[PDB]
Amino acid sequence: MYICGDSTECSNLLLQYGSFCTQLNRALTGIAVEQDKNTQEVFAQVKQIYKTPPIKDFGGFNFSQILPDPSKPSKRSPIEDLLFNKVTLADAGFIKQYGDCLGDIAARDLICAQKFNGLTVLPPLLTDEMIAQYTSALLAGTICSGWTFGAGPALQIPFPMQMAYRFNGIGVTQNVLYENQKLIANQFNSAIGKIQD
Amino acid sequence: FGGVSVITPGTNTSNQVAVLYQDVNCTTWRVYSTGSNVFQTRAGCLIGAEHVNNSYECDIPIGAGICASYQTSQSIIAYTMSLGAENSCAYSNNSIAIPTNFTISVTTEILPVSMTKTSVDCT
Amino acid sequence: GQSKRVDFCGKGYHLMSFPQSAPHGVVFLHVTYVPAQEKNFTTAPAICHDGKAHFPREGVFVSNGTHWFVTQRNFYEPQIITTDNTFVSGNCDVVIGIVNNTVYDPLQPELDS
Amino acid sequence: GQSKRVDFCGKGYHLMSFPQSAPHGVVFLHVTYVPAQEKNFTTAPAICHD
Amino acid sequence: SETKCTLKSFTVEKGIYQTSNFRVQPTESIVRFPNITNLCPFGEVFNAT
Ligand SMILES: *[C@@H]1O[C@H](CO)[C@@H](O[C@@H]2O[C@H](CO)[C@@H](O)[C@H](O)[C@H]2NC(C)=O)[C@H](O)[C@H]1NC(C)=O
Ligand SMILES: *[C@@H]1O[C@H](CO)[C@@H](O[C@@H]2O[C@H](CO)[C@@H](O)[C@H](O)[C@H]2NC(C)=O)[C@H](O)[C@H]1NC(C)=O
Ligand SMILES: *[C@@H]1O[C@H](CO)[C@@H](O[C@@H]2O[C@H](CO)[C@@H](O)[C@H](O)[C@H]2NC(C)=O)[C@H](O)[C@H]1NC(C)=O
Ligand SMILES: *[C@@H]1O[C@H](CO)[C@@H](O)[C@H](O)[C@H]1NC(C)=O
Ligand SMILES: *[C@@H]1O[C@H](CO)[C@@H](O)[C@H](O)[C@H]1NC(C)=O
Ligand SMILES: *[C@@H]1O[C@H](CO)[C@@H](O)[C@H](O)[C@H]1NC(C)=O
Repeated sequence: MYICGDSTECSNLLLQYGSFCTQLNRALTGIAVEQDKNTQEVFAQVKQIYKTPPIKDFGGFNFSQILPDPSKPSKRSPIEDLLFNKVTLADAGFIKQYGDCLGDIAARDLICAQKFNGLTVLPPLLTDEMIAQYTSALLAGTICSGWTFGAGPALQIPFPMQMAYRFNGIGVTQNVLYENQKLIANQFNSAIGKIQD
Repeated sequence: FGGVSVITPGTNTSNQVAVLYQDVNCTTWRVYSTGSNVFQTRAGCLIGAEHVNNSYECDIPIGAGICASYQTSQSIIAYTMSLGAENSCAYSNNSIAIPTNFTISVTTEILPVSMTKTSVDCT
Repeated sequence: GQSKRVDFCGKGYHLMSFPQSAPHGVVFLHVTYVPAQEKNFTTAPAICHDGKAHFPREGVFVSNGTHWFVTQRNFYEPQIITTDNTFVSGNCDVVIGIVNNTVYDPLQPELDS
Repeated sequence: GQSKRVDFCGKGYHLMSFPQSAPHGVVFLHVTYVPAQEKNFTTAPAICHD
Repeated sequence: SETKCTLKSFTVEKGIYQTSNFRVQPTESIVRFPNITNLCPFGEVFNAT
């Protein structure tokens, strides 16, 4: 398509070195495969899907900007919804019909120009909804059981004790956390709000 | 205008194939044939596969959440892939789970270290 | 060595590894510790003894149907809560969720005998 | 987990992290502990008792 | 000398260099044509009435 454009005489000449085209596509196919693989290695680490908990009092710790918003058509957290709105993609969806490119000629749409010359963009295996589900499972896991869900079975723990362990882990004795629990929870909640802004 | 790919069970098993038309909506379709078994997805119009409402693990990926496999009187089927096992926990502010026993597990990790060394005489 | 990087040297807690030769590469056998059977216990952040607040030194306060014990975090082996298993910081009016229990004192019986 | 690698999971002492989805990538929210007000004290390596 | 020419140098440092390939030369030639004794009909083609 790119080289000959349906010209028969060109196509017949192109065949003189057709092993070249096959090689170019082996290389591009290998790239496409890796892109789906990369996505799974980063997100699909835990195949146990934990559900987002009802929001309970976690000890003053507010996770509403990181957990999924159930009221939306796409259950993205408030932060995720912002991240998705800010990055702009070349087009919407992977279906472009012949009749759309034939009708909208005056439009000079770059996507149609690419397709008519043999350049095709393929869809991801994991959809944005699927990625959001992996993210939600990891957050649900962390809040409910800390790091234990990574190590093996998940073992439930009160959120504030999870934090106590995390403080001992940095060299600060846990009595500091409990004595200052309200302060720590408030600073945490404030910091998350600042990030979305 | 393009958009064609073929989903194949091995040819040492069967010669049934499904054909995906990436730029066809199917809802005179710019397809080679129909013959029923027409399923529309975000990745294109898939002709020659039965849609199944059960989720399974992915075998041959198609795209946009859809995978296919050859299953029983065997034919090509398509389905939305499973993302993992459903699991659960019960967050509570006054209880903890503590291990009482353990197991020893040994796993294997495989990594390449080197490739073939070559030399070429251009003349 | 013994790595503490999560899932770096296999899933679970890493204990040790053994390499094996392979053509064009290396295969690692990673030995890890994995928690198995587990039980659900009631818990608390602190013990209130004589009005002072006691925290575990190396463990968690765990309760069965009638009694409080202190256990190591990764293995259920109950110990009596004593003054040698805890440290004291502050008092019972600060910690949210402070249960009251006896913090056994190993010296008093010797002073009495 | 809880990494001890310096500045790997953000500046300060790492406590925990939360991933967020993004198109073509991942965004991490890293929660760290940072020392704040401080005081100057006299010090010594050891105490001589008896 | 082959190494020196490849590297464009009159000095070669320590190490292993690949140096072309082992080659041999032909020693004689062979010509094999069908044993045809007739001359082509040049007269008939070019000297026709
Ligand atoms: C977690 O924080 C959010 C703010 O980020 C709280 O939501 C706000 O609640 C007030 C009072 O009802 C409303 O006037 C605001 O409009 C809400 N803001 C948003 C963005 O929804 C939320 O209630 C807090 N959660 C908990 C459990 O305390
Ligand atoms: C330690 O730092 C925190 C701030 O991170 C201080 O808390 C603030 O104190 C002022 C003055 O009383 C209040 O107006 C603010 O509302 C408090 N902030 C929060 C988030 O609660 C705290 O007083 C400092 N403390 C010491 C050395 O004890
Ligand atoms: C909680 O643990 C304690 C200590 O093991 C159990 O109490 C003991 O039970 C045995 C009989 O099995 C008696 O001989 C001991 O004298 C008891 N100890 C004390 C201090 O009374 C207790 O039964 C366990 N609680 C529950 C609900 O299982
Ligand atoms: C196909 O066209 C219908 C309208 O008839 C539309 O609702 C649907 O989303 C289109 N399919 C895809 C995969 O975009
Ligand atoms: C847990 O929450 C309940 C309210 O749902 C409250 O009555 C109870 O005292 C809390 N316990 C702890 C340890 O915080
Ligand atoms: C044509 O005929 C002449 C005699 O008239 C002769 O000399 C000549 O060689 C002939 N040509 C060929 C190609 O035989």
